[PDB]
Amino acid sequence: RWEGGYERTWEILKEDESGSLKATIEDILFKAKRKRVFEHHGQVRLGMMRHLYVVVDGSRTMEDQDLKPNRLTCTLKLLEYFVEEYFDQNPISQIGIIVTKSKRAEKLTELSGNPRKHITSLKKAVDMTCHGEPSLYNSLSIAMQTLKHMPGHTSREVLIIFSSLTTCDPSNIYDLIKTLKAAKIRVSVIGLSAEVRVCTVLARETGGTYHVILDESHYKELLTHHVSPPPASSSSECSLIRMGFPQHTIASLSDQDAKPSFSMAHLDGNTEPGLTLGGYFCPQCRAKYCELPVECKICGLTLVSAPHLARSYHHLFPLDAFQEIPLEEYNGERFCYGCQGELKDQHVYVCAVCQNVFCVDCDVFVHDSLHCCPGCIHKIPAPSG
Amino acid sequence: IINSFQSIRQEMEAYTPKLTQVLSSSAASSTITALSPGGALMQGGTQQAI
Amino acid sequence: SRGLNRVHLQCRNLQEFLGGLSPGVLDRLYGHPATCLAVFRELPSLAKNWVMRMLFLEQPLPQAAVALWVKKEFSKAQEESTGLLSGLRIWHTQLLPGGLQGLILNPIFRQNLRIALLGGGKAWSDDTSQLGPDKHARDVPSLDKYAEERWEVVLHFMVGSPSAAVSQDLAQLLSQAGLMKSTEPGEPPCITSAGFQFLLLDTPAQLWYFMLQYLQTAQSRGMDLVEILSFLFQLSFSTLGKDYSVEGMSDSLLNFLQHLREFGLVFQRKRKSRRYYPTRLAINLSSGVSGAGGTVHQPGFIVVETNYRLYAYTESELQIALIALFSEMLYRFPNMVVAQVTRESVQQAIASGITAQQIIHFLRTRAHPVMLKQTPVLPPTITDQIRLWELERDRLRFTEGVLYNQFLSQVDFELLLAHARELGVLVFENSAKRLMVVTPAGHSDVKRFWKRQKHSS
Amino acid sequence: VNVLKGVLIECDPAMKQFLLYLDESNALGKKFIIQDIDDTHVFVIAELVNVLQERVGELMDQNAFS
Amino acid sequence: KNRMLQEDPVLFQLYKDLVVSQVISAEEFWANRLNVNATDSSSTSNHKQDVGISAAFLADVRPQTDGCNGLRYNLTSDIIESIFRTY
Amino acid sequence: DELNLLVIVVDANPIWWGKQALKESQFTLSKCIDAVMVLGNSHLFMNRSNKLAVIASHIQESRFLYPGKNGRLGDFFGDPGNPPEFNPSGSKDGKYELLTSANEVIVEEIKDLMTKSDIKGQHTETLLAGSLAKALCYIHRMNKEVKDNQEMKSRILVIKAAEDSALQYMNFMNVIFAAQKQNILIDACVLDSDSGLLQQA
Ligand SMILES: [Zn+2]
Ligand SMILES: [Zn+2]
Ligand SMILES: [Zn+2]
Repeated sequence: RWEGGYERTWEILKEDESGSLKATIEDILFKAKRKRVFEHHGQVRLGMMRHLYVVVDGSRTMEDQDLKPNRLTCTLKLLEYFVEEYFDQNPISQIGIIVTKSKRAEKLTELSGNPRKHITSLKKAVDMTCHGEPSLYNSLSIAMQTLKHMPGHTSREVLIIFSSLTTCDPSNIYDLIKTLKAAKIRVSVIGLSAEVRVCTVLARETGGTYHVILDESHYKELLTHHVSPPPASSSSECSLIRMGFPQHTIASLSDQDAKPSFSMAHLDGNTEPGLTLGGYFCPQCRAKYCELPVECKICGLTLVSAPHLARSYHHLFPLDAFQEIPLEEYNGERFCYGCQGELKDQHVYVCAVCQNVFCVDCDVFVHDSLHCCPGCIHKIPAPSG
Repeated sequence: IINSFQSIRQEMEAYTPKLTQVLSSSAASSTITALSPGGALMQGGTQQAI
Repeated sequence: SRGLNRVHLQCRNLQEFLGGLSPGVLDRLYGHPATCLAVFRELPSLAKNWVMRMLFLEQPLPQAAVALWVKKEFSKAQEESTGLLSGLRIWHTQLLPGGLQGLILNPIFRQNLRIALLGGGKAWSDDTSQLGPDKHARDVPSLDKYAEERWEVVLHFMVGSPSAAVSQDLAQLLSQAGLMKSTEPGEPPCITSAGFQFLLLDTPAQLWYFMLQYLQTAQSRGMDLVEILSFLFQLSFSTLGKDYSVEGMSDSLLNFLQHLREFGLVFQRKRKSRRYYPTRLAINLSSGVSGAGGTVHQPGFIVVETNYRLYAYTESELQIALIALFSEMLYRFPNMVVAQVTRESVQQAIASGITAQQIIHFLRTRAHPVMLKQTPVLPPTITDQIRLWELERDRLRFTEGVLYNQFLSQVDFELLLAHARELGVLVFENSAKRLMVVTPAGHSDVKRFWKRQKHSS
Repeated sequence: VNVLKGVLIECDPAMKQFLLYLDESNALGKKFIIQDIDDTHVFVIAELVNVLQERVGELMDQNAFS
Repeated sequence: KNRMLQEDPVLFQLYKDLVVSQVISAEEFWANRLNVNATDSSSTSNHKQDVGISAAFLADVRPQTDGCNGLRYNLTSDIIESIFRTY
Repeated sequence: DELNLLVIVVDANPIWWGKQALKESQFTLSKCIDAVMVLGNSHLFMNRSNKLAVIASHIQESRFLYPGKNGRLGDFFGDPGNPPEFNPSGSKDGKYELLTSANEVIVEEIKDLMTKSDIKGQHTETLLAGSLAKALCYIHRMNKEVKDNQEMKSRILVIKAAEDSALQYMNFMNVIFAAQKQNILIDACVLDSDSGLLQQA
């Protein structure tokens, strides 16, 4: 019965085209198993200066293995990567690390952009018991009251790491729809290997996007989907003003070494508990402390540092696309317009405008690292006007 | 463009576009000038702890 | 103990030789082919920039400017990069050009180097006989097999071939080398101790060393010539030549060439002539280290999980021979998985001494693509067995002599210990039990001191 | 006031006391061990030291065997 | 307001010199310092195992109702209080 | 181990290099590149493993001066690794024939660059920006050439000789921030004017 039936599952799998060329097409189906969803982007409108809120379910669902030795191990490790790749892409923003554990919510790291503080917090978050049940109501309470004091010229989005369990919290979180719909705060959850309808209704009543974790690769995808600053609901803001351009200071300008250290509890700046020698300078406090391209606590305006953060999204929107042809128009001497090679896996990648020939390793290098076709350069800037 | 078109490729002019030790000494000079800045309060701290 | 310099010696090859000979004899080592030889067998990055000025520096720059080229960071590394470059005798310390010593290179090398930098259609560049591809009569991967099999008929006939080597007088140099030897009846081409070490080596630079020592056995030809020719080999391959090695001939240049097809690295046709051929495998000689390219054959992964030697891959018989010395006694079927012994392979180092790294080297040389997806350190047990054979080897040590008795008074024996220690016949002093070591070599001197001490009563 | 002479062997004390037993189990008269100290250092009449490179390890392995 | 300035010695060290160096008053201390954390910093003692407890603790009130003859009085809610906080 | 690749971006403004000849200089474009050539060879003189990348900035394009783009290297593509079985250029080497293996290919292609004096594209000046990535894709492939115990130490040289052009400021800035991802050093020698923008790079 089953001793045969356990091995009727092997009968077909093991066997293939016999005689010659065996265990060959089994490898071909594995390549045919590949090539999942690429981009499907092309959007406009919103996404600028997010104010994210990490919300972590700490529950007994973590004790199931399912991808890793812990579901936090699946979670927490790639959050650091998600932190770094965020600060890579979006430095104009800041993130609220808030942890739910034992039916409450602990705002673990404040809404800020200092990566080491966030990452070591995750390195502190390693040895978490995740005792108790999830409570989103305490999480939204922090999320309200913090972002309540943020301007309406702020992007208001929440990223919830939920372990798909029972949403164990009172006090009419169904009525928190109209609370937060009016409060123009977006809330995005993704479910860990299952679905919560109420939370699924929550996000579809939000405009925040809900998903379910499939796999570790798939876990990365939706992170990567939420790296990009999304086009949230209309009528948020237009502008955001008193973007402080700073100065770097060399502390060697006119008076050479007239100050042994530029942090002595009286100097304009010197914000954090450490010694400094003068590296930076804000306009409004005239605040000189450790360099930070974010904001301050006395002038209270945004320490904008343009080549970093006014450059990041500044080309992250205006992209175009390529096309693929299997044909052989042999442009070059059977070459690439970029790296100049050939393999011909029938993916001859042609630009939409300048129409230049590329490979996967030239398409990926654009579509992950270069983000534009340089074949448009020499082709845009010469007749540009 | 048409003039030094031919001048590069021959490389007899560009055989000896190197031997100017006249322009080595000055090239050694601002090296050595920037090799030793001096007189700028080396001990700048040491009252900073107080 | 045992010799350990005969394995590597990869900067001293151009130093201990060169500094062991005259400046005028190494002035001969500034042939224009010998220019690339200088820069590469030394590997400092720090002296490798101290050269770079001198093509633009005819002038002797002052010493302090480069003595203070690099500050507080790595002053020793600057100093370690300095006197060795000076120890090449390529520099001249000027006296007082402007008031103080300002160093400078030998210009005749600067003459020789700049032709190998820009310009020059000279004798090695062109105009006399350098090189010549006329029409393809013979191909390189076919000759790569020659560049493999001559190594075999070298390396197998070291161990001993059921086949035979070609008619060489090289064995009478390799028996002379102390790699091989032969007792007088029939002259058996065995291994003494050192070819065994070179069996454990894999680069051609040892061959090169005995080929540098080729003229040393009372031969008087161009040592200047052959080391130019040692570079003149190092030209990749792809050149037949309209007998261009005879148009650029010399005496030893053609005769010792007959040996380079004995050494296999040249390939000579009918009449040992009409062309020349440099072989592809010349890169290994320069590196003189383990090397990722030094993989010979790519069998597979190994492991020694559960220290039980754990591997397969039916290979050639030389690897089978490489473990015929190293694993018999429960050999198995087609996959070469002779089990493990913590005594026999331990006894199989007694005729070698410790093969400590030579385990670890043949750990990464048993099946060669093992470091592709494995852990960086595989065995915490093979290293320990080699350490136990180290302590046993330390116990084994030996020397020669005889004994004397009745030392008597304590303060008088301490004075005699300093007599044998200064001359170098006493390794150490047994002060507490009054025992003294004297080699037979120093017998007359030690006995004369003892008689003098007896007279001084 | 004695030339003496000998071959120095350095080893752990475990074996430095053992060579006394090899002196007592020498087939010839004592030659391997003129005297011993707390310090790991001995002196041998240099005759069979090359044999004692292997005569010791062939012996200690066998004695422990039974 | 006074338990806030005693349980936190760093803010108390801040609160000292406004009395020590006579910078400002306590009336001025609670007038322009806090003003936001009256909802944020006071969001700890009010929630406490999700107050207005309806569907969070009720899952666990029956399994954690008894350890032993005296396994009670843990902390504040320990194992008896939210039973009272519903009926 | 490592391979130690070099990247070199040379300014070749024939407007300015013509202007370099307008002063009747004691340093011309012929005198320029030959230093830069041996500079590229100087890289090679530290190690056989060393690899070079050279691309000037023509008014209409930036062709890979080194390695090549013609039938002398369209079928040759260098000797070490994946050999073409090509005898003559695959024969002579060792510190001096490697350079004349590459000496030819620059002067032949700058000939192809300095035969195109026919600019009518409204002073299409120094096109550094798109010229930059032409390396960066290629070394990405060269990253994918071998990496197995092979750290790619790439190093980017930029040479400036003239003014910058009027190119897209975003497309100026981004690739540096992409090079900020790329973890490769970029070094810059200018000749005539200062570039506050490129010194920010
Ligand atoms: Zn201010
Ligand atoms: Zn491509
Ligand atoms: Zn394009």
